[PDB]
Amino acid sequence: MQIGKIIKVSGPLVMAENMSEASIQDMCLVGDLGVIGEIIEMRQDVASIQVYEETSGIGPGEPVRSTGEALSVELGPGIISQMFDGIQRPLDTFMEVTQSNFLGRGVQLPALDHEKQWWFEATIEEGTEVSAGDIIGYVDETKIIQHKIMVPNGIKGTVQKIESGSFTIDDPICVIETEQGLKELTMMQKWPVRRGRPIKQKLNPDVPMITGQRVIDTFFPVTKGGAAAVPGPFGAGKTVVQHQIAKWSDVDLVVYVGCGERGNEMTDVVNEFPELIDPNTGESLMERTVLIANTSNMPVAAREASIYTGITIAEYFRDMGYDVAIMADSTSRWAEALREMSGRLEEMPGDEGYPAYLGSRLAEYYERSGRVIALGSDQREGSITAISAVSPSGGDISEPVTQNTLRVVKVFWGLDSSLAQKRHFPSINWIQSYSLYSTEVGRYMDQILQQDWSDMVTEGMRILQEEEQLNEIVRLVGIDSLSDNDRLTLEVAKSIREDYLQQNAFDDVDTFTSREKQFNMLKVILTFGKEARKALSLGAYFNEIMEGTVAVRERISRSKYIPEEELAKISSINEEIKETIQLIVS
Amino acid sequence: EYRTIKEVVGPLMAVEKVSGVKYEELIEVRMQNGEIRRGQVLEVQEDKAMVQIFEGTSGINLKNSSVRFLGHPLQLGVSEDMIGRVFDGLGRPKDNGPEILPEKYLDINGEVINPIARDYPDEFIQTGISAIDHLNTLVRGQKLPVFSGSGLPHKELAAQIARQATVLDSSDDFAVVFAAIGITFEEAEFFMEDFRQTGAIDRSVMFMNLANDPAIERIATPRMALTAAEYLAYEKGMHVLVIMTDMTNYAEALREISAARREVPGRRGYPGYLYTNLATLFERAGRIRGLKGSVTQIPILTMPEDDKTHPIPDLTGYITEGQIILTRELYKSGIQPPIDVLPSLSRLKDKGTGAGKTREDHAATMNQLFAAYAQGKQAKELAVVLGESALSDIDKIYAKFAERFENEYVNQGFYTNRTITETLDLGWELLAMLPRTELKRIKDDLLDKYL
Amino acid sequence: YRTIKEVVGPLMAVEKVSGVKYEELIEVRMQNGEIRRGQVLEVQEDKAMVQIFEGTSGINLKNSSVRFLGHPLQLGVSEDMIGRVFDGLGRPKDNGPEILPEKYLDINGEVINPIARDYPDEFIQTGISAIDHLNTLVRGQKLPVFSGSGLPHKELAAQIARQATVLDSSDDFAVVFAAIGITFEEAEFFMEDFRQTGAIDRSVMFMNLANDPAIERIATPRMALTAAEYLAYEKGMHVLVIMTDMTNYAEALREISAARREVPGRRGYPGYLYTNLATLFERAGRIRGLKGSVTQIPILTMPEDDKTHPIPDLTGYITEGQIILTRELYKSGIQPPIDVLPSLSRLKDKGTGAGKTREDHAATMNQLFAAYAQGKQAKELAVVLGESALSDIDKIYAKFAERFENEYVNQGFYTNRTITETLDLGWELLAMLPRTELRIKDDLLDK
Repeated sequence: MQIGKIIKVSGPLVMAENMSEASIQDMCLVGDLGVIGEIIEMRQDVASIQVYEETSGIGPGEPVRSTGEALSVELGPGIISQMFDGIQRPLDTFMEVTQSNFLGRGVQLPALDHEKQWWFEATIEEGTEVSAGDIIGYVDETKIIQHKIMVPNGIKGTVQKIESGSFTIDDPICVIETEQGLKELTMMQKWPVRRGRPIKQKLNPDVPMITGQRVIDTFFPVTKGGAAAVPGPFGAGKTVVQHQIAKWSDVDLVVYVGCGERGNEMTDVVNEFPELIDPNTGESLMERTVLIANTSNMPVAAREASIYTGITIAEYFRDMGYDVAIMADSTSRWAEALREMSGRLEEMPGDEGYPAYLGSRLAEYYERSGRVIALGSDQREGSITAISAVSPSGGDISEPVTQNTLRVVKVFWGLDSSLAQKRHFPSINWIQSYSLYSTEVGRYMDQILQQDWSDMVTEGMRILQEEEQLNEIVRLVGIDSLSDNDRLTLEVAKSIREDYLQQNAFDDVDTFTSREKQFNMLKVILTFGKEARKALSLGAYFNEIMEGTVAVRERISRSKYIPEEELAKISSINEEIKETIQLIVS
Repeated sequence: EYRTIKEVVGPLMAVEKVSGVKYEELIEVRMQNGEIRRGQVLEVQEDKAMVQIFEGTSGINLKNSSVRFLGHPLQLGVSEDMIGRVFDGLGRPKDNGPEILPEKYLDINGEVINPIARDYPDEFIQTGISAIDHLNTLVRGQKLPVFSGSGLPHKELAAQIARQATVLDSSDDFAVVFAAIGITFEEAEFFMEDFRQTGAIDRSVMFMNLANDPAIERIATPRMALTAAEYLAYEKGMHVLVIMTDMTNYAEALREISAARREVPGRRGYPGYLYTNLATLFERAGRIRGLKGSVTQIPILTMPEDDKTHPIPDLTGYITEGQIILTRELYKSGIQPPIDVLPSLSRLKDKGTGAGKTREDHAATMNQLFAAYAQGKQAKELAVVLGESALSDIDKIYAKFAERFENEYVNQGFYTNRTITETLDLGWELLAMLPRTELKRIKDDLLDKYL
Repeated sequence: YRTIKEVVGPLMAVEKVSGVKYEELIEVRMQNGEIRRGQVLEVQEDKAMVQIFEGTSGINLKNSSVRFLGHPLQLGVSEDMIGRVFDGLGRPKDNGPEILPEKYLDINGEVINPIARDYPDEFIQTGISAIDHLNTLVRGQKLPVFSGSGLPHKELAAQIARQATVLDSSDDFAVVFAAIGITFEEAEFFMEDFRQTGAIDRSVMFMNLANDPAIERIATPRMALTAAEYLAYEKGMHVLVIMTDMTNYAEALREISAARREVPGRRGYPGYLYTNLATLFERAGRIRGLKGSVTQIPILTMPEDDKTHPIPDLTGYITEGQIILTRELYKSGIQPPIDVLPSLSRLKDKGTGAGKTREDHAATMNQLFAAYAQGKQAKELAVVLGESALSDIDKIYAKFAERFENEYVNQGFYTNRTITETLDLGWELLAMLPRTELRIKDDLLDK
């Protein structure tokens, strides 16, 4: 391409002539040193570049090269189990090459490995009429996930030559004669981060996702292709919640994005995450994970790009038909990069210094995730389920980022550090928190469990909300101020609080709980509910009901420790209630 | 077609060497790769034309691109087959059927109704909701909005009014124009579900605009629907009703564009012209002398942080002919829909009450139920302030009345229709709880008629 | 280059210049012969506009020359830096030896690779009971101190500099101390205190005064931090950076931004504030494969005591917690006046407990927090009416918080408490309550 010329360097703003071929948002290698930059505005041939790196020592006369594309990512073999920043720089690789612990100015390195040999295995025969999103072969990439090589968007023709063999992601692997002529297909494809990947159709995410975590799967569930937002107050075991989702969830891959977190706090994600063990294989969770890392120290473009690069990757795996989970923490630091970006662009500010198009950026992001039909003849169904942390400065609701996230996303798990002080883990506030998929999950859950699950969950919610009703009254006067009818109900909910809601991420059995086990534990406390209410109504008194049932209620405390193999262990609680209740008829 | 793009600055683009380009004109942009983008002419001066592109100017090469100047502002291709169809904010075949062959193209800004040519809103629309039919009566032609908040069930109510809406004469020429402004794909799909489940589709045009759709498409959305609405109301001559969701989502887009154009932000961050811009939308509602069939509008807005003195609800309030309020306190009690009738009001209500349109008694029942429910709330107030013994026997009954008024009267569920007759019948029934002496707001002859 | 075209306030416009660069150092030979240094704030084809450190007063444009030095602001790094006092640009203000530098480094440095960081490991005993116990500092952390005008942050600063040590390593911190735009009486307090205690032998000092140029103020934190990273990551020393007062840096930053005709973002500070602050603050931590480390205690005053003010707000997001100093406490005579309610260390969990400090560390800290919580809640509800609104249990809480604030936190700026002593006095302050109000099962561990 044409080499441009610096004509002005004012702070982080660079002017350059000859930039007549470049487009808007095209990424640039500004100056001799060749630092990263983006074309913001053009006048004639003069381009105006935002440079996101120390511009010191850059003067006029120096060259400016365009990469020839907007911010993109390289997609292909060598992408899973990798650690990138928001602009997809290989952090491992960077060290080995620079022989340095520091991110040097204007050093440029290919995102993936262009020199790694892979076994490309052809799965489509020559003379095949192809279109975008069609599978031409596969690479067994990790110990878990199989990389399905796909037809890039734009190409449509016929396969002339296809062989199985060992090639780099730079070697041609295919020859397709299009309406233009010969176009060789390679192992990697590229894609602008800010533009969402095409799909055949968007469908309602209706399939709930098994997260194993009780309070979530039961009361505030997210479907495969749904979105949830989490406050991040300190000491509320947020990382623990994140990790549990990251492993127990029946998604094929995990994409984690660190937007722009505290240095030492960012290192915790780097250390902890690889040491997560995949529940099913026993292999490292990395083998099905792409991770993005960004200190606040990182170039603002990278901090802003963070969630976009993340979801662009998340989409490229969705097109393969997999279920993907995208986690970002926090999206507040991201929004904080947008705010700075807005400031540097001299725009009219929106609310509290954020750009006026903040809600639009969020909608642009959270609507790229869902249940889809990918391109290609197969009409395969993929999905991206989005999990986003928010850290609202002084931990607040009012703040715009939170409010706009909550305006477009469906599920809200509200972590509360007062419930963490009470030693209630996971720390989700059962009153504040909510899921819109609730009444939709009833449809799918009653169908697949042949039971009245929806009738059970929404009843438990009448009980837990009525607990807070009574806890306002109990704290108001004394205790005896309630007749046995209220006094029963206060313990029923306490049984839910300690025997169903409280779940330990570390205990070999309690760490995960499937559908049946969940259904059961939910029922066997609900079986206690109706039975004792009929007991109290016909003369029998509060104290009588309680002091003696201790044999089963201290065995109800154990429900969360029964192995999955031992199904009928809890199912047999439905019997011991009907007997001990009959003992109080004597 | 001009191949002379001089500047791009953000979403704004400057094209020189042009001729006879008009303000507000539509453009299209042919990019060097082949992509096509719609746009507006903001400001034209000399041989220059400054334009804003809807889908943004992202990834455009200036040298190797071109602009086509359509010679006409925003336009909707209108046809009577639009019924049962779904279009986007720009009004294109979104539902996959046979492509529409439009009778004509109307500019979406339409035109102002001559005040003398204007016919005053008269008669009655059966909404299906007691709190709107009886105490804040919607009258064909009127503007009557819904005042809400986040997570409140306005979406449920929008879906309900669209179904239960119909006239009390020839129901045959009744239609409903529904506009989705900046809502999520799953919010859209919900409305697609309730429409193709009860078949309200078979009498409705739909304009589905999304949260991630370009902001300028969000602005256009209501103007398309209203162009579609006036066309069906005068041209085809139908009593047309218009529903538009999250007016707040409209304003969010308005201030977003306003800021993109570097416009001076008015009160609370919204543009100084917020009042007027909304008026070019709401005043489109009404009737015309001699022309059979009318346009009535039901806009929906979520009040930011429940604040009524916020620009959105306030400036809408300053335009519309009344308001319908949905409160947290009533949705908290499980009342569906959560309509607080105390802060609500329909101004032109008296033009859809009395014999012929509804029933002769309408007037007294409305004004007795209010005067009572008010005092019943004042009683409910001192009930747990100075103990429930401080309010006497005269007070106590009224408090029991307000209690049955919400549970049984205002609450009716989002899936059970109520006709005015049923509304009046149930209305008198709740009223029965009071002695004939305390029922002073009603004269004698209206009383002896209702068991 | 004799082509001075314009002078507008501090700024100066040099034309027809050749191959200049942004943030390059210059010299101005005036027609009288006096020399003034400067920095390029902008460059164009023909022209290049600069700002003169000293100021612009008394310069004849015609007969004055401009020399372009070719390089940005540099620090000459050496190991003879320990025990020396420099200005905000690195020139010596102590009249000692020569200080011939091993090499010259750019003062901006380079971002630490996010996967090259190492978890902050070892406990730093500051000698301060509100830190070491309730808001524990860990080597490689960034733990700032939020304060206000006319508060004893000055004192605290010098304390942490003199007292802070890591447990059993015979390693002393090298202390890099930077003062940004402080008064004389303020700067003299410091330099005296370091000389009065032998603290200067362990320290390299960067001393910037309030009446120093605004451009020098901005340089100082970067100057000090370049010397830190040097000693730590090239000489393998455990370094503790203390810098005051960051508000004065940000204030100086506004001065140049407004000079470069830049439109400010939120609250009149530049849009690029966050980056600028992160750029400085994230020059700290341990590095995987390297012996030395940089720990960081930044100090700032909160304008009008506003928490949501950009300077303490943006610093919040960047650093792992913060230490708060309230007027309410200092006026009660609390030394040091640390309010532990809003105060936090986000990393305290990394270096506390068995073999790190002592077993009881967590429990006491959590038990002291919720006891002091209701303690200040009983005191604000004691002014509702007393004693008709204080119960048998409530009385012991206002009695707890008073002795907590006076005897526990209020230790005096020259009292150096060990972790042994801090937990013991904490146990004995907790002993004011019955064993029912909870603290592990073996709570009789200390009585």
